[PDB]
Amino acid sequence: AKRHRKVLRDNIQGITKPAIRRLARRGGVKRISGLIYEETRGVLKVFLENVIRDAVTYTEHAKRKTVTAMDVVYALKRQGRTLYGFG
Amino acid sequence: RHRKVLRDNIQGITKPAIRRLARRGGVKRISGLIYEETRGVLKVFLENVIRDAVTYTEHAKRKTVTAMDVVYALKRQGRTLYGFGG
Amino acid sequence: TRKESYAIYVYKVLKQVHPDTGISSKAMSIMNSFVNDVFERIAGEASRLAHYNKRSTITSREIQTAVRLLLPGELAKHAVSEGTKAVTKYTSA
Amino acid sequence: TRKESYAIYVYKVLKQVHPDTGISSKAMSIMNSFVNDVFERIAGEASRLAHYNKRSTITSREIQTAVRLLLPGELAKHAVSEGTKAVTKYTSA
Amino acid sequence: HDPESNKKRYLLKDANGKKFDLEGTTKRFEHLLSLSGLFKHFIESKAAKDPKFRQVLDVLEENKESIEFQFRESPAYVNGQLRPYQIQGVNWLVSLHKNKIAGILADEMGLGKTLQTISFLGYLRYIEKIPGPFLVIAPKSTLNNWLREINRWTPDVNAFILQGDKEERAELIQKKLLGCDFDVVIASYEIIIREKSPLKKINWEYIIIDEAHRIKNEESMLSQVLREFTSRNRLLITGTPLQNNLHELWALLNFLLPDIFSDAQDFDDWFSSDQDKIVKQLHTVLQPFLLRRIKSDVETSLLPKKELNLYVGMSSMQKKWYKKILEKLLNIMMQLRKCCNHPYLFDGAEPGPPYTTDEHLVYNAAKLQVLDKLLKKLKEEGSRVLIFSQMSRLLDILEDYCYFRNYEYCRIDGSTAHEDRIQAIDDYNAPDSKKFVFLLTTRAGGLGINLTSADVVVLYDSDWNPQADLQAMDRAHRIGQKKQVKVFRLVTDNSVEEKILERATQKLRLDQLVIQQNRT
Amino acid sequence: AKAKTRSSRAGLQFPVGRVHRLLRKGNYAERVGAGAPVYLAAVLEYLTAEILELAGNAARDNKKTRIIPRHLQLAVRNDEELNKLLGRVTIAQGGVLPNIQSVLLPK
Amino acid sequence: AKAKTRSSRAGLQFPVGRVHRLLRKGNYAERVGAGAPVYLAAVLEYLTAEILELAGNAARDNKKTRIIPRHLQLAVRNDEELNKLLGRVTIAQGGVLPNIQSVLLPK
Amino acid sequence: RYRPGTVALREIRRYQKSTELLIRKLPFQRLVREIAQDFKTDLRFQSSAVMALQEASEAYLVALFEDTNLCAIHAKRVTIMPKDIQLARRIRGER
Amino acid sequence: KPHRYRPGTVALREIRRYQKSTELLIRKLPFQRLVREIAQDFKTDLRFQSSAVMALQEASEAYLVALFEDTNLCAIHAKRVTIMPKDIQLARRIRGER
DNA sequence: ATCGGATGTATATATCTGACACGTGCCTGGAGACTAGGGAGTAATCCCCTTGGCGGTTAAAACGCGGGGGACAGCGCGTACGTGCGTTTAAGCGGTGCTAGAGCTGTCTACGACCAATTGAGCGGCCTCGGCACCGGGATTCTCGA
DNA sequence: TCGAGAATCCCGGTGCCGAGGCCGCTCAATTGGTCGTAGACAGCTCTAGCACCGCTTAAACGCACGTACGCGCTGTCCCCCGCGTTTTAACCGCCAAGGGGATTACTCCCTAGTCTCCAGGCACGTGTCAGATATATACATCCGAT
Ligand SMILES: Nc1ncnc2c1ncn2[C@@H]1O[C@H](COP(=O)(O)OP(=O)(O)O)[C@@H](O)[C@H]1O
Ligand SMILES: [Mg+2]
Repeated sequence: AKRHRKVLRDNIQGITKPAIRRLARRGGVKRISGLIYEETRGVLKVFLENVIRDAVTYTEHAKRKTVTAMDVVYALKRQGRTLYGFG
Repeated sequence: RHRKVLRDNIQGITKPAIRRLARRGGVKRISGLIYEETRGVLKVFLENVIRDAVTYTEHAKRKTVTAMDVVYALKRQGRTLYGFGG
Repeated sequence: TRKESYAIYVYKVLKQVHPDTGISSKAMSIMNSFVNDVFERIAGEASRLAHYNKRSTITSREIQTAVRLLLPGELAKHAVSEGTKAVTKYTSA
Repeated sequence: TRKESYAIYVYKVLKQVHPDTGISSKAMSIMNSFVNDVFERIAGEASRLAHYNKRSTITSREIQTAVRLLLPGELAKHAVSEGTKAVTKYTSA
Repeated sequence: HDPESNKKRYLLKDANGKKFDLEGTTKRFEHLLSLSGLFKHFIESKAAKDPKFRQVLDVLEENKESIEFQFRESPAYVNGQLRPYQIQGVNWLVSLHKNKIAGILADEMGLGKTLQTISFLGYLRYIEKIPGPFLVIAPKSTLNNWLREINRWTPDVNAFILQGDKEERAELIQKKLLGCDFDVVIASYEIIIREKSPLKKINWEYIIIDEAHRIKNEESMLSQVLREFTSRNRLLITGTPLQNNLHELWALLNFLLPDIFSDAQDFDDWFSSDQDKIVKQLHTVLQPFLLRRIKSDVETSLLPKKELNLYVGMSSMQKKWYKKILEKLLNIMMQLRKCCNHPYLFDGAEPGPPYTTDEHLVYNAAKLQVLDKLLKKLKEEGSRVLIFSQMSRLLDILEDYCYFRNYEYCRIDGSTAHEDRIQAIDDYNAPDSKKFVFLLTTRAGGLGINLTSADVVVLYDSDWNPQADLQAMDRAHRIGQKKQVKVFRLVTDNSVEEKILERATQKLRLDQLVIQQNRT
Repeated sequence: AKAKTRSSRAGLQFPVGRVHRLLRKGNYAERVGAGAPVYLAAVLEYLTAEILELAGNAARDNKKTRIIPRHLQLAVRNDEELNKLLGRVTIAQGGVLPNIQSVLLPK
Repeated sequence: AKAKTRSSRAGLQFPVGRVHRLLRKGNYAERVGAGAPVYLAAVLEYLTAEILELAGNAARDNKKTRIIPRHLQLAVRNDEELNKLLGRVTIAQGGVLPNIQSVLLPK
Repeated sequence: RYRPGTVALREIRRYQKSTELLIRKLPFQRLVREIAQDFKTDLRFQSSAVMALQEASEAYLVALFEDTNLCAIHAKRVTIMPKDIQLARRIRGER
Repeated sequence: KPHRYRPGTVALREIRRYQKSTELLIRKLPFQRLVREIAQDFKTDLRFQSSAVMALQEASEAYLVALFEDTNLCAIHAKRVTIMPKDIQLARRIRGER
C-alpha cells in the first residue's frame, strides 16, 4: 500500500528552528520562547502570499508564465518595500 | 498682519484637551508626564506638515495658505484627508 | 469658475441604492474626494503598468489589472465583474 | 541588447571623491537603482506640482520645489545650491 | 626508489611547464600524416590561429625506430598468465606510447581492462624503468577493486587510495603525496574535483580514467579541472564511447589529444551533414585511436539475447488522461510518458479515497495487464524476472501489485543505502532463494551489480539513451549466464513512447554504424 | 443622427466622456483606448454604490434620513474590505469606532 | 560649429541630454524646459557623490579598497539624512547595523 | 463620590460616540501661525486650511494614543507613560 | 568537570557574529519549495526565475529581521528578555499589519 | 440584597437652515469624416527553466540531558493619580470696517516642439592582473571557577 | 579574588576571478532653422482675511483628600540554553528533452487622434419646506454605601 505519497512533511516546516534562531540573533534577541517558531512561520507565510499574489498579477498581465525579478521588485515597491539590487 | 510675534503657544494645548484626546483613544489612566511628551509630538508633526504646505504656497507664488495646500502636504506625507477638496 | 463635482452622479447612484435617503453637503464632499482618490490611484497604476510593458495606450486590460492590484479580494472580484459587463454592453451597441 | 545605465557616470563621480577606490558590480547595480528611484521621485513630484498649478511645462522652478519637498533638511540646501550653480553656469555659457 | 628523488622529479621542476613542445607535436603530425592524409583538414583548421603548428606542418610536408615489442608470451613480472587478446591490447598500448599518441581502450565490459592497464603500467615501470607518478580516476565504487588488482598482478608497487574524510585526506596528502612516497594514486571523480590544488602540482606521467564516457560533456566541471592538470600522456577506458551523439566522441578525442582534434565543427562537418557512404569510409580518421573487442568471438558461453517489442494500447482511463494532457501540475512532455506507464502516477486517478489494492491496479493500465499475464506465464516455468523502469514511483506501484499477487521481490533504487543494496543482491542471488522479481531503476548501481541468476528482463519503460537500456540488459547478460536471456520492452502503441523508441533506434543505428562497424 | 451618450449606451450612471477627458489630459499615457473609460466608470460607480449602501444602512440604524460623515466613517471602518482600501485615509468629522479594551472594564 | 555636450556646458558629469530624453518620454508633462534637465542632473550628481564618499570612508575603515553593498548599507544607516531619505529601502546583501540593547549585556 | 475609573469610563464612552473637535480653536490657530512664522514671514491662512490642519492633527493624536494604550496594557499596566509613547512611535517608524 | 559556558554568553556571541555578516540565513532549497507551493494557489503551472526566488528571499529575511528587532523592543518594554508570541502580535498590530 | 442618587435615554414641541427642485445658457461631449502609426501576427536563434531520476560529501539539524536563571505569582507600601469643588479667564460669538491680494482678461514675445543632417559618446565584446577569499599558526583577550 | 582554556584577531602565503582598460561602431545627442502658443506682465475688481471690540459663560486651574496601582522584594518551578552524538538533507555535479521568452526584423490594418459643427447636459443662481437641532420632562437603569 506504499504507492501512496505518505511523505513530504509540510513545506513551512522547512523553515527550521535553527534558521529562525539565526534570524532572531541578527535581530538582536537573546532568549527565544518555544512558541515563537510557529508564530514566525505563520507571519512569513502571510507576507509571502501577499507579495506572490501581486507578482503573479503582474506576470499574467504581461501574458507570460514566468515570474521574473522585475515582477517581484514591482510587487514589493507596490507593497511599499523598495528593493535595491535586482534592477 | 503687522508687527506680531507669538510665543509659548504650545501651552495653549491644555492638559484637559490632551485628556479628551486620550479618552477618545480609549485611555483610562494618564501619567503626569504624558502632557509634555504629547506637546512635543504634536509640535513635530505640525512642523513637518506646515513646512510642506508653505513650500507649496511659495511655489504657487501666493501669500495665502489654502486648504488644498494643506491637503497636498498631508497626502505627500501619507495621511490622505477627505472633505476639504481633492 | 465652473468646477466639476461628481455630485450629481453620486446622487443618482444613491437615489437607486437607497431611494428615500438623502446626503449632507460635507458627506457629498467626502464622496467626491473618495471618487477622485480612487480614480487617480487606478489611473496611476494603469499608467505604470503600460510603461512597464512598453505600451503607449491605456486599455481596459490595464484598467482591469490595476483594479486587481488595488482592491482587496471580494471588492476586486465584483468590480471586475461590473467593469466587464459594462464594456460588453457598450461594445455590443 | 543595448541596456542604458548610469554606471559610467557613477564611476566618473567616484573617481573624483575617492580616486583610489573601486566598486563591485552589485554595488553598481544598487547605485543604479538608487539613481533611478530618486529620478522617479523628483520627476513625479514635479509633474504633480505642474498639474496643481495648471501648467504644461516642467521647469527648473518645479524641479527645485520638488527637491525641497523630497530631500530632508541639510541635503536639500546643498542640492539646491548645486542645481542653481549648474543652471547659472549653463545659461551663462 | 627514495622519496628524495621522487620529490625532485614528481614535483613541477618549473613554475609553468605548460607550453608549446615542438618535438612532440612534430612527431605527432609526422606519424599522423604517415598513417593517412585525412588529418590535413584538422591541421588546416587549427592553423588559422597559431602559425607555429602550420610551420611544423609545412616543414614535415616538404621533407617528403618503432621497435616491434609485441610483448607476446604474457609478461613474466605480471603474476600468472592472461588471455591472448589481452596481450594484443597491451601491445596496442605500447605501440601507442612509443608513437607519442593517446587512445581509448574500448573493450566490452567484463573482458578485463584493469588487468591490461596495470600490465601496461608494469611494462612502463620495468621495461622502460620509469616509475610513477600515475593518476587513476575511477568511479567511487571501484577504487577497492583497482587497488586489489594492482596488489594482485604487480604487487611490488606503491598504490594508495586518496579516499577518506577531509582530515584523513589531508594527512594522507602530507604523508605520501607531498612526501612523494607513492607510485600510483587511486582517486574518485569527486576527490579529483575537490583535491584539485594539491594534485595539480605534480608532473604526471599518465592520467588513466576508467569509465571515461563520464567525461563527455567538455563543459562539465570534471573536464575543466582535468584540463588544468599537466601530464605527459593520457588514457581512457570505457565500453560505451558515442552513447548518443558524435559531439561526445569528439569531446573524448579532444581530451585525449587536444592538438589534433582541436575543432568540434570539423568533426561535426565530417559526417553529420554516396551522401553517407564514402564519408563513412573516412572513419579511418579514428582507426588508430580506438580499440574495441566484442564478447562474442572471444568468449563463447553466453548465448545471445532475443528482444521482443510488446505493443499495448491505452486503457479507458489512460485514454481519458492522455486526452486531458494533450489538450489543455502538468508542466512537461513527460506527463505523457507517466500516463503511458500507469494512470495512478497522477494523484486522483486512483478510484476513491479508501484505497484498496485489488484487480483495478492491473485493470487500469494495459502495460500492467500484459505484464501480469506474462508474469504468470513465466512463473509457470519458474524463470526469475528483473523489472527495469525510468521511474521509481512506478516501482512503488509495481511493488504493491507484486505483493497483492504474492510474489517475492527486492528493490534497488537510488534511495536504498549501499549496505542493504549488497544485502538484497545477495538475497536474490542466493543458490536457493525464493525471491521472484527484482524491481530496479535502469540507471542505478553503476556496473557492480551482477544478477546472473535471473534469465528474464523486462524493460517496462524505454529510455532516450539506448545505452542505458543496453547496460540494464547487460546486468543479466553478464559473463556466467549459462541460461538464455530473454528481454521484453513494453511499448505503448500510438503514443509518445513510439517517438521515444524511434529516437533511441536512430541513436543506436548511429553508434552501430560509426564505432561498432569496423571495431574488428 | 440624434446624439446618445456613451454613458447611457453602456448602461451606467457615471459619465464616460468626462472620465475619458480626465484620462486624456492627466498625463497617464500617450493614447487612451475606447473601453478604458467605460471600465473605469463602471468600477467607480460600483465602489460608490458599495460604500453608499453601507452608509445608508448605518443612517437607518441611527434613525436618520441624511447620510453624514459619521455614517460614512462607521460604514468604512466596520466593513473590512473598505477598511483595508481606506486604511491611510482620514475622514473629516468622522470619529472612532466605540471600542474599549476588556482589561479596563471593572471586575 | 563644434558639438559640446550640455553636461560639459553646465560643468557636470551626469548626462543632461539623457535626463532630458527621459523627462520628455516619461509622461511627466506636455513640455520640458531647458533648465530642468540641468538642475535634475546636478541634484542627482550631488546625491551620488555624497553617498559614495560615505561608502568609500566605510570601505577604508574596513581596510578594503572596493565598495560593496555592506559598505553602502553602513554609509546609509549611519547618516541620519540618508537614513531618512532611504527609510523604506532594503539594500540587498547589506546586513544590519551592529547594535545590542544594553539590558542584554552581562552584569 | 464615584470610585476612580468610573468617570473615566463614562468619559471614554462619551468621546468615542461624538465627532466634534477636542482642542480649542483659537489656541490651535495661534499655534499654527507661530510655527509657520519660522518658514516665511507675513503669511495668511484660510479658515479652511486651519480647520484641515486641526482635523489631521487630532486624528494623528487619537490614533497614537490607541497604540500607547496597547503598549501600556502589554506591560501589565493600565497607566500610559512617556516610555509607552516612545515605544509606540518608534515601532511605527516615526523615531 | 568539563568547561561550560554560562547561559547567555554564547547567545551574545552569536548575536555579534550574525550582526557582523551579510549572507542569507535561510536555506535556499527549502525557501524555494515554500514559494513554489505558495504560488500554486494563484495560478497553476507557473515557472520561476532564480533571481525572482533570490529577490523573494532577500525581502523576506529583511522583513523578518526588522520584525524581530521590534519584537525585542516590546519584550524589553515588558521588563523581560525573552520574546513571545504576544510581543510579535503587538509589534505587528502597531505597525498596522493586523 | 437594598436603597439613594446621578446619568443617560426616549418623548414631545418649536425653529431654522440647509438640502432639494426648478430655470438658463454655454461649453463640452457626440457625430462624421480622414489618416497614420501602434500593436498584433509571423518567423529564426539562442539561452534558461521544468521533471524525474542518479551519486556523493559533509555540515546542519534533530534529539536527549543537565541544570541554571528567568518567568511568574504573591505580598507589602507609599506615592501619585483620580474625583470633586470653588474661581478666574479667555474662547466663542456677533458685528464692523479696511485693504491686501486672489483671480480674471488681453497682448505679445520668447521659448519650447519639430525636422533634417552630422558625428562623437557610450555600449558591447575581449583580456588580464591585482584585490580579496581561504588557510594554517600564533598571540591576545575574555570567561570561568577558584 | 589568579590561572586554565576557549574564542577571536592578526598575520603571512596562495590562487582565482571579476574590475578595469581598450577597441569598434552605431545611434542618439547636437546644431541650425521655422513656427505657433503658453506664460509673463499689466491692469482691474471684488472677496475674504485680518484687526479690532464687547459680552457671556463654560472650561481651565488650583487645591484637598484618599484609594489603588505601580514598583520593589522574595520564593518557586520549569523551561530554555549549552553541549555531545547521530543522521539526514542540502548542495553540488550529472542526464535527457522540450518549451518559454527575449531579441530582431517584417507586414499590415484598424483604431486612436484631429478637425469641424452643433445640440443637450451640467454648473450656477434662485426659491421653498422638512429633517435635524434645541429645550424641557419624565423613566429606567448602573453605581456605591449600609
Ligand atoms: N587471470 C586472469 N586473466 C584475465 N582476466 C582476469 C583474470 N583474473 C580475473 N580477471 C578478470 O579481470 C576483470 C577486471 O576487468 P573488469 O572487471 O572488466 O573491469 P572493467 O569493468 O573496468 O572493465 C575482472 O572482472 C576479472 O574477472
Ligand atoms: Mg569496470
